Amino acid sequence: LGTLAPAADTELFADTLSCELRLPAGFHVTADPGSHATAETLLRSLGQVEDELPLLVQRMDAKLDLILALIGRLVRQSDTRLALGTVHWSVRGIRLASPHAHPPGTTGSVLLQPSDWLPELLQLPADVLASASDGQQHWLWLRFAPLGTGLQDALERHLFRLHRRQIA
Amino acid sequence: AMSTLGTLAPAADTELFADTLSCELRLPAGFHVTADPGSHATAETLLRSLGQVEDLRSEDSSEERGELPLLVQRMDAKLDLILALIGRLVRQSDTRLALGTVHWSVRGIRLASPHAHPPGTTGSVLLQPSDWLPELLQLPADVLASASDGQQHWLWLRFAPLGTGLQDALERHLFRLHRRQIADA
Amino acid sequence: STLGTLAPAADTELFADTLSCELRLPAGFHVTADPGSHATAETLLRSLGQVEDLRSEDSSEERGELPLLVQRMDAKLDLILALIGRLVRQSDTRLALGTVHWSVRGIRLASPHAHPPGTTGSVLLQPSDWLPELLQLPADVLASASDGQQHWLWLRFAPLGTGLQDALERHLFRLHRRQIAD
Amino acid sequence: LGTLAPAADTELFADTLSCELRLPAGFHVTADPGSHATAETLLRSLGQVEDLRSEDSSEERGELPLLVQRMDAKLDLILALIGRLVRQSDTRLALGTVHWSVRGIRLASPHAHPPGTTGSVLLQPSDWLPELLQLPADVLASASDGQQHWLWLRFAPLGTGLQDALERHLFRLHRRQIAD
Repeated sequence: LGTLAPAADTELFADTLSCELRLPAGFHVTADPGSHATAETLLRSLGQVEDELPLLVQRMDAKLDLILALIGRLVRQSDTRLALGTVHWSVRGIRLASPHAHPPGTTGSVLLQPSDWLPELLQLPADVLASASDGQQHWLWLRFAPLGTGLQDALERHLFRLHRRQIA
Repeated sequence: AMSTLGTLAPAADTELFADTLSCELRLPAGFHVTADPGSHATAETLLRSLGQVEDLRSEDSSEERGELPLLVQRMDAKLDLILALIGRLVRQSDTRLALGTVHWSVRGIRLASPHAHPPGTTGSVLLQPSDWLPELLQLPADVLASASDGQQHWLWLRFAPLGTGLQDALERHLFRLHRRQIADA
Repeated sequence: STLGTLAPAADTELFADTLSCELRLPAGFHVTADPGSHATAETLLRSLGQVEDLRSEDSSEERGELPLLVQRMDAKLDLILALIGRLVRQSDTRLALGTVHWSVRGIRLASPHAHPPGTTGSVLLQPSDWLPELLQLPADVLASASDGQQHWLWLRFAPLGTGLQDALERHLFRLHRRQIAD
Repeated sequence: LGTLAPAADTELFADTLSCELRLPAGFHVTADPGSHATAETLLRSLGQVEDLRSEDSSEERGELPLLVQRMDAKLDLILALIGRLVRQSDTRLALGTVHWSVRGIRLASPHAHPPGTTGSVLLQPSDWLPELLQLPADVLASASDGQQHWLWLRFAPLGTGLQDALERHLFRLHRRQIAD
């Protein structure tokens, strides 16, 4: 129950906020990863819309909400959709389940939906630390490649906020 | 006013429409058993946003060149354009609901349905609130009554609790539609 | 253009004593009971005019305001608008591009089939070439004639209302101005 | 690679910033493309959102009203989402090395074309944005080396604004390149 790859499990979660939650997520092999700016922007933006001025600005915001809602729905109604499941996520890496096992050292990108109303996916380049199967299937232990100052700060804030939300 | 359809399900019609603003109108409406409404906040946001943008204007095209610079008017124009284009995109792929006469209140709705459904059936009422915006309002609901009048199967649906925010937005929406229907009369 | 001699009465009703522009653009008439929306038409026209604006001689960087954040927001809007435009152009049924005669009162355009005077429907046309947004205006056929090659229709827009009418008049005037260049 | 068309390489890259990079690009033989305005809007807008990337991280964190900051966030979300939608059904352009100047571009085409062929150079300027830059161009040289067919496209006059935008874009491209 996690101790089927204790070495990685410790590297990814020891002494750091590690959340256990259900969300669409998966590992995709590729030499073509994503961008840090993009992931940072996505994270901070989700957070900034946490919860006025001249009427024109108030109605501009109403228009924005309508646009986001429409576009949000169009994507969610045609996208492939990632495998929904229980994952263990920290600023260092993620413990999720994938269709097939992978050799440790396999490069790629972890794809996850940080929010469920918004179908925008978070793409984080990562490598496999371990690939042990038993939850009937193959579980992956992915280690994110260095995030950089900004993205890492965003991710910790995201996880911290996500945790308190859950702790209530 | 005074549609005898209520005589098909007296107790249901009373539950949904007695002592509350109940509007009889025509608009794209439907009911589906296999739900997927989303959140109360999405429905609430749609209704409120829709209200802020609709109901004509203050009969003036100015108001912007004053109090506001010009870079912002440009931005507002672009939003109007994007919104219209996104609405155009949607009409391209989405299956539209069929037009029908319905009786709508904050509690539920009475509408015609292709197939009958026994009371107790759970699902979602689908409605296109606007007209210029191809967006659907989905509201989880239960079938209170099901009856026929001879050519159409009628359903009386009671909405699942809407929550403070959405309820408020719907009440405002209904109140608005009402004065407007009476207005252009 | 001598197309007017095919229906003098209709041509006079639509273009006499008012600004009338002869130009090429996608435009069509479709028999329908779609009441369209004055507000939608007015919004499209005024918004279009706002973005078709400036970038004239004070182009490049017409700086006057201050906030840098708002400038970035405006850049984002330009990018969004451009992409959304492309998407719509993917699976949308394009209109027929032909020469037309347009005034605040109605329009003369080519049509697949002729129609009896009094036939009501909607005139559809693409105001700007760089954006796939269409303007819809309820109209009735005044005249219907052929030049031996095509069916020409003279459509009279139903009352536009004060706001839409003003927007359309502004639209046609700028259009006329723009084209009297060189 | 380049001697294949001495005169064409001198006309397009002599005494002017020329960058060597890899990105989706292609030449499409079309009757008439156009719109410098659309091309300039794209480059100028890209640049502004490109600088929004780190470097002081912000001209002023709080600054304007909080409602504004949040509307800006929604914009980021909308752009991302629409970008994702565009990718669901668009056609990617082959990645390739190209030499690009404000005057023209040299790229690898799946076929050759005679000098005078006209159309549009198609480029995807930013990896994060699925938007293509289209610039009317003519072919002034087509030659083949080992395998690939190489084309020398000479942009049709860009006009004051577009030219400025492209020169700025290329300079930023260059500067960022030196930052390896």
